Amino acid sequence: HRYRPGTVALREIRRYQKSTELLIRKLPFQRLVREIAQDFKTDLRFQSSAVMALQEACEAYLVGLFEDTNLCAIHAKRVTIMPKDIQLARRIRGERA
Amino acid sequence: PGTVALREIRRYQKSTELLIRKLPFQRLVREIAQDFKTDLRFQSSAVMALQEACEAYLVGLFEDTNLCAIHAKRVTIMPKDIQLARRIRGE
Amino acid sequence: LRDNIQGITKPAIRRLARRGGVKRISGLIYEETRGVLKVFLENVIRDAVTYTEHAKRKTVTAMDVVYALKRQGRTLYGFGG
Amino acid sequence: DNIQGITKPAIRRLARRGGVKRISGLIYEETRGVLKVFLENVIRDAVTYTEHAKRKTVTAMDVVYALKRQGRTLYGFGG
Amino acid sequence: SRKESYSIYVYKVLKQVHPDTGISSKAMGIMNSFVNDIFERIAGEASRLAHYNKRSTITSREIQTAVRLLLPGELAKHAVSEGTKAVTKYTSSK
Amino acid sequence: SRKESYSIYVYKVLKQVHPDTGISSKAMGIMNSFVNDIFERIAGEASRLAHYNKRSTITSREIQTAVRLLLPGELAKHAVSEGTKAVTKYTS
Amino acid sequence: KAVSRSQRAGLQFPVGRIHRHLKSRTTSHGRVGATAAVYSAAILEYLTAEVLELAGNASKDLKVKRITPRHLQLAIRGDEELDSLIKATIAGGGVIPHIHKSLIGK
Amino acid sequence: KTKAVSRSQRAGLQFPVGRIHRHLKSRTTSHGRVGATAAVYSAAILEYLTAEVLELAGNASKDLKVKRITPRHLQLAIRGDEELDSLIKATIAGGGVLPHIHKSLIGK
DNA sequence: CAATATCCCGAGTACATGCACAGGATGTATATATCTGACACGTGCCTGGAGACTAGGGAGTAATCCCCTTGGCGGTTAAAACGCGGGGGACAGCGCGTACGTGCGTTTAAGCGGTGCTAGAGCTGTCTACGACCAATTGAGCGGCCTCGGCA
DNA sequence: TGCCGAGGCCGCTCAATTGGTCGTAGACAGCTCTAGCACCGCTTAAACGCACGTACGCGCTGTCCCCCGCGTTTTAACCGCCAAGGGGATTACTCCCTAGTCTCCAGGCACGTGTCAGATATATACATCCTGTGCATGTACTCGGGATATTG
Repeated sequence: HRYRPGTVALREIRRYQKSTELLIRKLPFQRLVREIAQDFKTDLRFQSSAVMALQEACEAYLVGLFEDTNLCAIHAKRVTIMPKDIQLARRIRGERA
Repeated sequence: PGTVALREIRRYQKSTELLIRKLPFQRLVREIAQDFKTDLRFQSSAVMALQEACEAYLVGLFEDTNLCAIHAKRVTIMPKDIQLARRIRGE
Repeated sequence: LRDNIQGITKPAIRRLARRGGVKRISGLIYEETRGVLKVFLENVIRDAVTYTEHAKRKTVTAMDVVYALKRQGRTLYGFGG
Repeated sequence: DNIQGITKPAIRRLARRGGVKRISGLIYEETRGVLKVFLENVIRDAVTYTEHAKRKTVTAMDVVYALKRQGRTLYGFGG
Repeated sequence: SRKESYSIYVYKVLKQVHPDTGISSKAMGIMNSFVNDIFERIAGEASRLAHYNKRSTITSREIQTAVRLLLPGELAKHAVSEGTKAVTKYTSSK
Repeated sequence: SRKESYSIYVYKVLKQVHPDTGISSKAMGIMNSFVNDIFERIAGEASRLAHYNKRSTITSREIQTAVRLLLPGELAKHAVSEGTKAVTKYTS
Repeated sequence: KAVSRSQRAGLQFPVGRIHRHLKSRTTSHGRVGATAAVYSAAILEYLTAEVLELAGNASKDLKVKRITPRHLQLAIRGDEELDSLIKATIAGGGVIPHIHKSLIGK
Repeated sequence: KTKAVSRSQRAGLQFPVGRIHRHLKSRTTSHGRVGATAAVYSAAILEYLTAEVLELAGNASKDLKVKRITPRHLQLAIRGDEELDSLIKATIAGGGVLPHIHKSLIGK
């Protein structure tokens, strides 16, 4: 027994679109915000709840960018997302060009 | 063939005139305000300041709409492109 | 007033389109674009009339429409403010 | 490098919440680009509000005010 | 040291509209923040109608105009009614 | 009664950088709008900065921060390097 | 015996803590007393639309105590609102389910 | 009584330090506008009217005309990479548009 | 039809609510004060309306070929599942910084007195820029010269 | 052998762009306002900012063990190209409506000044609404076992 390609992708939508939990691991994202910070002011410290408000804002941005990206792929007859889709969505919202 | 339509682009991207007829646009703005209050009077510069902002919105939307038609491998713009450009923009 | 949105005549929409950099315009763009322009006018002239009503004026003035635009992220330079 | 710890399956989860079925293998290294620039733009402001007040730890209020400035408000941590 | 929040008033309103119900400590953070945000929009925007007309004093008729710029659709038509009732009760007792 | 505008200082600054050149009246209204838009954005951000830190005054630093938020790039480090000339000369 | 101005308006929210708040956002000039009674009751009245529309949610899930996966799953579902709060993410709130009609099996 | 020397000339600036101080006080500000903070603000206003006029006459020259009509703003304010970020919100009335045909719509 | 999966129901419980309590700091009262702005009243700009004319533009039609769309294809690049690997997530001690208190004194505001920076003028009065006309050049296709390949 | 049609090179001449020269009409820039209202200088009292001290919260850093991410590889269905078929988007043209200009004529009402009372600020005294704290017990959770739903 083995499902059809497609079956498990739609199973995952109905899962991660019902939970509200955080999707990136804590420590790997905590390392990233420190490295981006020390380029602007050396020997910072972060409050434990500051990095959470970064993460909860990032995930909510990424998830919104994908939701607006899929709209492009669907319009362009595909179902697969590809870089050329993100570059369109992100240009109409005025972020990058 | 297909060249005179392209010759118009090079014309209207050089001139900075207003492109909608003035009186027809002015009478539309008087119509749309009546359902907010009866018997406004419009200052002659207010009607101009609407037109200058409208044309600059419409032409920004056609710039952002064309990008969608290119994405679908087309040339021709279609309402489904305007709809996309407004939905993704957040109107 | 009668039906004055029809006064945004088809050629004028083509001029706006031509400025924006588009080659070929399907015949359904005309009736869609009037729909977009009428929705924009409503949402700005409503604010402009509320700025007017606050000041007890009857005449709508250029600063009222400029303040109306300024709050929607659509600032206009050219008429002051 | 620390940005590669935004692992491939994590991008898939984020994408799955957003509703996409099938993901080109080019989207992983491209998406990291948009996350890396987004963090860059709010940490500049958060460290600016920090340096203003002479303290040298970034607080939750600093990242709240940075996010508020750029039109990406969050209710959660202190409005 | 001590901090002021709308934490008690939202609970007091909750018990007016769903008597059996309560609200999490994680959810209070949100409500308190929504209340701050709408307050700061109304108060911050009300200053500008005072500049545009060159008036000194913030006044009911001014706030009434702020909560028909900042509120959409039918939501505005209800808030404008509700606040008018509140003023009419206050000014009948002083 | 008098109406007041920045129209003369933009003209004075034009003759600083292009001594032959001029402005049409319609193209003056643009500068006379732009220059007061950037006034308001600095005043508004400097005001909030004082409030967040529960100060009453607005010293130089309450503005240098508002410029270092509000300007996008090289313009921030230039404008900060330009304004610190002005106050350094003034305080002599 | 002191009264409270909240009772004269008929409001649950603090009419005199507002007023003192507005008096700190005010150019260099004062604020009419009849502003606090139309400032409040146009902040209450969003509560009893933000809370209140959770009738359609908390009670429907057979669970007591409003929590952050609600408000979301409502404030971004009713649509006279939404416009008031577009500018805000809800922490720990997730998103409403969808799936677009071309991704589901045909 | 030793004449007067305007705060502009003391600072080294062509923008009006006095006028701006009286504008900042009675803006939506808190109750104490220090005088050194109207000099670090005439400066970081005049600096744009250099950095944005400098390049604009820089293009009126190229079209071989003396007086800077309105489109010559647009062709800088929405062409320099930093100005395009500072002025996102601005429509320049009668300013026209920056000319461009999409590279895929030209034939051959 | 078989199988993996989601759905559903009851047990046992580590913890977060919703309450009661002490008490403190700010909302409220009672009285005095002054200046903002509501109300009345002109003067004057200009928003509006109706006429006539010229001519730019829009409307409607006819012919056509450019494009959009559907179908069928050969291939690579993803999804699924398994097996294996490393690194996230759960645990006490130091001392560095945010936070609060006390104090000095830098500096802004408020009143007053004097005059020059600045803004409504004139119809200024030139002199840029706007139409209006002109000449060169490139570009392309068609109508005239000369050698050769396939056919009698 | 031969024959003689098909094929490969040079000027005419119409149509875009580009750069060039003329001339008549507003709209910039320069004075003179000059009258005038704000910036400036000189007193002063006082609010608030800046800078020590030091108390103790909480952010950084070292220790152990599981989920999760990494690596494989088969194969399936999707992205991709391409070729063909229809009609709808364009083009060119004639007839037509009405935008644009100038012109006269009225009267709404924007605009600014003059009065004076209604309104809110500020003080002092004071009492009761809210904050921080410590507390029992009910809700919402995590788990295990079986029923229903749905995929292949």
